[PDB]
Amino acid sequence: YENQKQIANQFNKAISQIQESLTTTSTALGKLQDVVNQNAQALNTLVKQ
Amino acid sequence: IITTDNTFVSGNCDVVIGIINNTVYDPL
Amino acid sequence: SISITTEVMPVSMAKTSVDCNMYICGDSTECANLLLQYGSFCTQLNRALS
Ligand SMILES: *[C@@H]1O[C@H](CO)[C@@H](O)[C@H](O)[C@H]1NC(C)=O
Ligand SMILES: *[C@@H]1O[C@H](CO)[C@@H](O)[C@H](O)[C@H]1NC(C)=O
Repeated sequence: YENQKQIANQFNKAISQIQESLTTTSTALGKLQDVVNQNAQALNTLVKQ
Repeated sequence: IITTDNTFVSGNCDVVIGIINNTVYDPL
Repeated sequence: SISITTEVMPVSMAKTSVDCNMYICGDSTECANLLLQYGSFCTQLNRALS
């Protein structure tokens, strides 16, 4: 309660930094990309056979 | 009942937002 | 009392790699010609072990 405004400002700045970090070309979502990439290579090999 | 047993004291009643005025019983 | 006990857990296992043409055919060129008819089997097995 005595430090409510500091905590509010730190929360807002952390949310903003997450927002820019997702914007500026991140590979942090790469774990969701592999689930797409591993399946497409599985179906390209079936068609090649 | 609000008593000194189940409350604890810290600071002044300026920085807290939403603070009120009420009596506190002292068990003596 | 103070008791000290042991838990034993596996984390990893041995890596390995297989040469598909060397296992199946060896140094033969005639065998290497006939292995091409079966498709892309060696690339898949190497990719999986990798
Ligand atoms: C609660 O919110 C109302 C409306 O925003 C405001 O008038 C009031 O002062 C607030 N009370 C406290 C304790 O913050
Ligand atoms: C609590 O008492 C003080 C004493 O003067 C007064 O200034 C303040 O306005 C009171 N608070 C409320 C919410 O009435």
